[PDB]
Amino acid sequence: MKLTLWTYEGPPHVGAMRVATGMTGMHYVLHAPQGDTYADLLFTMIERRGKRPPVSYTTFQARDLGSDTAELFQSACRDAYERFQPQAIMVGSSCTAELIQDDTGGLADALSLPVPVVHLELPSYQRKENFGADESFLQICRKLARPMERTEKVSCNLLGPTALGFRHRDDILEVTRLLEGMGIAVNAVAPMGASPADIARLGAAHFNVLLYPETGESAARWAEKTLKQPYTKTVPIGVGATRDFVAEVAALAGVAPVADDSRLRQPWWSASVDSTYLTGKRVFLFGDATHVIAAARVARDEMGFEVVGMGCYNREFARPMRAAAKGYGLEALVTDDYLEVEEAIQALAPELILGTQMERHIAKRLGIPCAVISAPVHVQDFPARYSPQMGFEGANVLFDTWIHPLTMGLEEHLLTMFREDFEF
Amino acid sequence: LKERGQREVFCGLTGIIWLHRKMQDAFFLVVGSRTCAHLLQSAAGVMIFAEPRFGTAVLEEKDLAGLADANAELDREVDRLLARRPDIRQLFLVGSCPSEVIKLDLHRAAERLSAHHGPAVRVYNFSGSGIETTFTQGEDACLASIVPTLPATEARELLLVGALPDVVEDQAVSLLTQLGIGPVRCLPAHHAAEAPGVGPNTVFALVQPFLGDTHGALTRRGARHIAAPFPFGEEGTTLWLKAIADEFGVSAETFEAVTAAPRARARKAVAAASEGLRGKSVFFLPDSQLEPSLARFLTRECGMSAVEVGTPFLHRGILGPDLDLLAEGPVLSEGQDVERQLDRVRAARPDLTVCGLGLANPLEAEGFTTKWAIELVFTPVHFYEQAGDLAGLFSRPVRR
Amino acid sequence: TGAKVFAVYGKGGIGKSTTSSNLSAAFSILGKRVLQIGCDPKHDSTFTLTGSLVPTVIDVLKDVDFHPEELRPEDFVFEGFNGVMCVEAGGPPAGTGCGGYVVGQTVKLLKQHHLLDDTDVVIFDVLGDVVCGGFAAPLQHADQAVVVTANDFDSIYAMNRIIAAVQAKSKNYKVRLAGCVANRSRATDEVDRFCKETNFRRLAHMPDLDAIRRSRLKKKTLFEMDEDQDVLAARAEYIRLAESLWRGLDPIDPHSLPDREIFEL
Amino acid sequence: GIGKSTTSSNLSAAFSILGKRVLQIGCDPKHDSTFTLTGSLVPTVIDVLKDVDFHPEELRPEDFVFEGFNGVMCVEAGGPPAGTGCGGYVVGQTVKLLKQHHLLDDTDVVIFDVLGDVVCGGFAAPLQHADQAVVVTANDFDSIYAMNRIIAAVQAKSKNYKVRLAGCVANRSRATDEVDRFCKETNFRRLAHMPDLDAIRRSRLKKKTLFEMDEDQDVLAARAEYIRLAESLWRGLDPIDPHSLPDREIFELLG
Ligand code: PMR
Ligand code: SF4
Ligand SMILES: [Cu+2]
Repeated sequence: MKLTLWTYEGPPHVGAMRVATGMTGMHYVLHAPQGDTYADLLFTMIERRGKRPPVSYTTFQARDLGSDTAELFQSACRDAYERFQPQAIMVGSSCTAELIQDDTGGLADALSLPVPVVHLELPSYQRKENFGADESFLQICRKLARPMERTEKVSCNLLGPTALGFRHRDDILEVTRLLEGMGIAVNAVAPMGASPADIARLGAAHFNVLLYPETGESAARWAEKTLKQPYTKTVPIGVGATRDFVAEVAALAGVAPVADDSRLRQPWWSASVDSTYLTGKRVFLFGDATHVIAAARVARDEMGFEVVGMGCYNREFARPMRAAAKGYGLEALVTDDYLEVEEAIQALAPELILGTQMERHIAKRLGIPCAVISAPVHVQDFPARYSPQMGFEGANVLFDTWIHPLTMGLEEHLLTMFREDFEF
Repeated sequence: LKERGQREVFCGLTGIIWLHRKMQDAFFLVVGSRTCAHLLQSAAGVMIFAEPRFGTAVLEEKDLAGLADANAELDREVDRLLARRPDIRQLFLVGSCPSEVIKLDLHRAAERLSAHHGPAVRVYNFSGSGIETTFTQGEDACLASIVPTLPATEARELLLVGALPDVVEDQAVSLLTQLGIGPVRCLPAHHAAEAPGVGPNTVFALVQPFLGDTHGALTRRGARHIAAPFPFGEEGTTLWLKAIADEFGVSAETFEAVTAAPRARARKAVAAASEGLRGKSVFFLPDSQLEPSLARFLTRECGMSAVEVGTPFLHRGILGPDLDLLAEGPVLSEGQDVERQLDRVRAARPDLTVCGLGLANPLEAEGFTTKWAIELVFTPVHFYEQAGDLAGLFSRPVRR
Repeated sequence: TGAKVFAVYGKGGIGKSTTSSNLSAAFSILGKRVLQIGCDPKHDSTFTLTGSLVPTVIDVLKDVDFHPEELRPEDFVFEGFNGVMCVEAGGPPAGTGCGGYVVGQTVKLLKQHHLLDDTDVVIFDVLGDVVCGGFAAPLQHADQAVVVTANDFDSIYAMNRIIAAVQAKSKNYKVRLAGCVANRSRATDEVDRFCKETNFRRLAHMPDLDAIRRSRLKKKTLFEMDEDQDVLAARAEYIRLAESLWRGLDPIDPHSLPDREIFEL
Repeated sequence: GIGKSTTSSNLSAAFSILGKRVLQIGCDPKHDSTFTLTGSLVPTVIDVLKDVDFHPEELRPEDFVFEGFNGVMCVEAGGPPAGTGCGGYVVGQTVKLLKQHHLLDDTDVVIFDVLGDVVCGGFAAPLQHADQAVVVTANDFDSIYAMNRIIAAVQAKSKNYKVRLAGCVANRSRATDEVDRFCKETNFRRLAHMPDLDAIRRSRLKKKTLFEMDEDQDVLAARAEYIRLAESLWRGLDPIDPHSLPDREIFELLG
C-alpha cells in the first residue's frame, strides 16, 4: 500500500536473476508477465554484460491467464533446455504468477529434464532482491553442491559475489590476489564466475570465505553443516578490516598471516599533513549493511572522519547494523525509503554524505559533498577501471573516492574566496 | 503472436515516464508490485531524483487476502499524497499487472476518489499493465482516459493528439496556423487550463504512431482521423502537413510558401546525415511501434534497405497512410519471440539493427551496429525541423 | 515435506513434554537429525533438552518489529543434548486474537531460515490439552500424530478428544495417528481396551512414574544423562518407539468413540 | 485438567440449600465435574438441539434441572461438537453461546467450574459470568502455572463482566507448601480443600458428594470451611489481590 518512489531493492526475482546471470550456464527460466523482461536491461547496460542474461520469461498476456500459463511454462522449460542448452536450470515466478499459482516446481518435474532443476520458492511481496539472491543461491547449493573430498591443497570458495554487484567483479580479483598471497588457493568463486560443475565442486574446499554476506550468508551457513566448512565473518573493506581478515583466514587455513601491503598508501596518504582538514568531519553513511559497517570502521578509524550519522536498508542485517551503530555512539537508521534518510541528513547536515545513488542525488539537491559506496547504482558507478573495494587496493580506492568530493569542495571554496571581494 | 515466447516489449507503465513530462499538472499513482516499482525506478532513471509524479504505491501482503480494505487504503494514501501535493489537479491511477490479477476496481476507485475530491482534482484511471499493454500503448491508454472527460465541442476544431516536446508541438502549431486556421487543441494538455474541446466535428490530428486505441476513443466522440502519413521525414511530415491542410482547406500556394523554408531546412540536413545510411541493410525489432513510420522515412530517404520492419502491434486504419509509402520488400511480420527475429538477424546480417534496449548490447557484441528505439520517444525528432536530427540519430556509424 | 514431521499431542504436563524430549533423544541416539518444537505455552518443552529455559520465538520476535528477517538461527533456535536443535513457541499472554498465532509464526520462522529442511525428525511438542484453531495450527504440517495419555479416564477422554480433532484436520490432510502412547501410568489394561474399542494402536510405554524423580532428573533426561535401573528399561521402550516411528507402522485409524461408549465408570 | 468432581459439588451445595437452587453450569465436556451433585453422570445434559441448529425451544423453559440430594435441581454442560474454527466456530463460538440461552432470569445462581486450560484464546465472553463461583484450581506445578494464566485472564477481563473474582480455592490434593509461597508472591489465598476417596469412590460420588455420602466429612470436616467461603459469610472482602506472574517467576519452584 505504501507510496514508494525509489525502492532501494528490486523484487526478489531480480536477485535470483542476478545470481543466474552471474554464473555461467544456468538458465533461470521465469513465469513472468509480458514486459517483466525489463530486468535484462540492468545486466545488459549497467553491468554491460554482453550476451543476453540466461533467463527466459514466459511473458504471458491477457490471452494467457489460466492453464495456458502452465503450458507456457512447460514450453519455456523444454525450449530453454534445447535452445539455450544449460547444465542447470532454475524455475520460479514473478509477482503475477506468484498470485496465479502454477506449481513451477511441479511443472519442471513434469518435464523431468536430465539436467538438474533447482526449484525456487521466492515470496515476491514481502522480501527483496538481496533475499531473492541469497535464497536462490542456497537452493542451488542444496541441489548441486554435495559433500566430497577436500582438495589436497588448502582451498576456499568465495561466496557472495553476484552479477550487478557493487564492484563485485573487481573485488573477487583483489581478494583472490590476497588469498593467493597468503597461500590459500581459491577453489571456486560462486556465484559470479562459477559453473554448475564448480558448484558441484564447492564442497571440496576447506573453508568458505564470505565476501558479501548479503548474498552469501545463507549459502555459507548451509555449507557449515552440509559440507563441514567454516566461513570467515570479517569482510575485508579497508585497512583494519583487511588485517583482521588476513588473520582470520590465516587461522582458518593454517598458513602464516603474511600479506603483502606494499600497495598500501592510504595509511600514509591520510596521515599526511594534507589530510588534516579531514579530521573531525561529519559523515552520513547509508546503504548496504556490510559496506556501511566497514566504511564506518574506515571513516572513524583510518581517516579521522567523525561519524555523525549511520543507516541501512538491509532489514535482514539490522542486528549487526544496530550493534555497530551503538559501537560508534550513533543510532542506526534501518529504513527503506529516501524520505527518512533525507530528513535525517537535513537535521544532521554532515559535510560528506555517502551511500546509495539517492544519497548522492539528494546530496546534490542539498549541495553537500557526495560519494558512493553501496549497492544501488547506475552505469557510471560501474567502472571499467580496476577499482576494488576490499583488500589494500580497496583501501586506496576508498580513500580517493571518499576525499574526491572533499577536494572538489575545498578547491571550489577557494575559487569563490578568490577573485571575489567587496566592490567598494 | 509471440509463439508462446519472450516478447521483449515493456509493460505500458514505461510510457508514464514521458507522459508526466507532458502533462505537468498530472500525477500518476501506480499500484504495481515491487517489480513494477523497480521498472519505473529503472526506466525512468534520473527522473526519480527530482520529485517525479511517479507514485508507485506497492501493494504489500496486507493488501493481499482482502479487496475492500485494499481500495479503502488506496483512498487513504491518495488523500495523503494530495495533502503532500496540492498542486496536482488530475491524478492518474493506472492499472498494473498486480492490479489486474487481484481484480482491483481501478475504475470504481477513481470514481470514489473523484467524488470526495471534486473538480479540484479530477482523478482518472486507465490500464498500463503488461498483461494488456506493451510500452507506448500506455500513453494511448492514458490519453484515452481523459478522452470522455474533455469538453464536448461540435464546432470544427483540430486536435494535436500527441505528447511531442514544446520545441516540436509549438512548431507544429505555428506551421499549421501559418498555412491553415489552426483551431489546434493539443489533447495532452500542458495544464488543465487548456482543456481541449473534443467533439463530433473536432477532427483529431494523430501525430504519434503508436496511438492505436486512441483512434477508437476519439472517434466515439465523433472526432475523425486524417489519413495522413505520420510526420516523421521528408515524406511523412510533408504528407501529414498537406493532409491536415486540405482537411481544413489550404491553397497549394499557401502550403508551398509556408513549408518552403522547412523543406530546404530539412533536405540538406537529411542528406548530410544520410551518407552514413546510404545503401545498407536495416532490421526493426518490435520495441516501440514507430517502426513502420521509421521505415517509411529512412528506407526511402537515406537509402537504408528495409529487410524486416517488425512491429509488436500492427494497425490497419492508422498505419495505412504511412503504409502506402512503405515498400512491399520489407517483411511486415508482427512481434514474435526474441529467438525468432534474433535468428533472422543472425542469418540476414543487417547493418543497422534497431531493436529493444535488451538486445541492443548483445547484438552490438554480436557484430550488429544497433540503434535502440527507446531513445526515439525522448529525443525530439518528430517533425520537419528535426528530420535531419532523426537521420543523424539513426546514423550511428561509430568507428571503434 | 522433507522430514518425519511428528506431532506429540495429548493433554498437558502429563508425559507429552517429557515424552517428546526423551523421544527426541531417542532419535538422536538413532542418529537421525531431530527437531523439537515446544509449541506448548509453558515454554518448558525443551528445558530438559537444553537444561535451561529457552527464550521463546515470540520473545525475540517482539524484540524486533515482528520482523522474522532480522532474526537468524542460533538466536531463537538453541541446541540440546546430542546436538538436537530445539525451538520454543511462547503462547500468547492472553493477547486475545489467536492462541496458535505464535506456533504458526514459529513454523514460518523455521521454514524461512531453512531450519525445516535438513532435519530428519521434527516432533512438534504441541499442547494437546485444549482443542482450539491454534493448537492444531501446525497439525497441518504434521504427518504422524502421536498422542500421549494416562490411564485416568480424564486422560482417556482427552485422548478421544484428540482423535476427534485430528480426524477433523486429517479430513483435509494425509496425517496419520501414529499411536496412543501411555505416559507412566502403570497398568494399561484400560488403555489397551479403550484403544481396542477405538481400534486404535495402544503404543507401549514405560509404566513407572519415577524413572525420573522430577524435572527430568534435574534437566537430565533418561537418554540425555541417566543411569538408573528402570532408566534402562525405559530407554529400551523409547528406542522401540523411535524405531517404530522411523520405520513406519500400520495405518491405524481410530473411530471417534462417543463419551458414553468410553468407560464412564 | 482436574476432574473438578470433588469441587463442583462440595463448594456450593450448601448455597443451593441456602438460596435459590443453583443451576451449576460448569464447563466439563467429560461429564465429570457437576454430575456429582446430581444422581449420576447424566450424559444427556440436553445435548440434543431440538430447535433446528438452535438451542432447544430457543430459551429452554427450565426443562432440564436434574434434581439432586441437597436441593440441587441443576443442569450440567460440556461438549466439543463443532471442533473446528479459529475464534469463530468452536472456542470462538462455544456451542453454549451466551449463558442467556439457559434461563438465568429464572435460575439466577450459576456455578462455573471450567477446567481452566486457558481455553478459547479468542472468544472471551464465557468462563467469566456469574458472581458466586470462579475457576477452581489445584496444587501442581502445571496447575499453578495454568491458574496463573487464569489470573492473567481475569486481570485482562477486569473490564469484562463485574470481575466477581473473590479468590479461588486451591484444591489441596496433598499438604504441598509450594502453593502457599506461590500465593504469597501473588498475594492470593490457598486455604485447604483435600480431595480423597472422591475419584476412587466415584460410584458413591456419582449421586452424593463427600459432604453428603454417609456424612463422609465426619472425619473429613470441610463444610464449615465452605460456609466461610460460600453461604452466609461469602468471603467477600477484596478479591484477594490477584497478581499473575510471567513465566520466569512462575518458575519460582524448580518445576
Ligand atoms: C527499465 C530498465 C531501463 C533502464 C536501465 C533505464 C535507464 C537507463 N536507460 Mg533506458 N532504461 C530502461 C528503460 C528505458 N529507458 C528509458 C530512458 C532512457 C533514456 C532517455 C536513455 C536510456 C538509456 C539507459 C541507460 C544507460 C545510459 C544512461 O544511464 O542514461 C540507463 C541506465 C540511455 C541509452 O539507451 O543509451 C545511451 C539513454 O540515453 N533510457 C525509457 C524510455 C521512456 C525506458 C522505457
Ligand atoms: S480457535 Fe484457538 S487460535 Fe482461534 S481464536 Fe480461538 S483460541 Fe485463538
Ligand atoms: Cu568530479
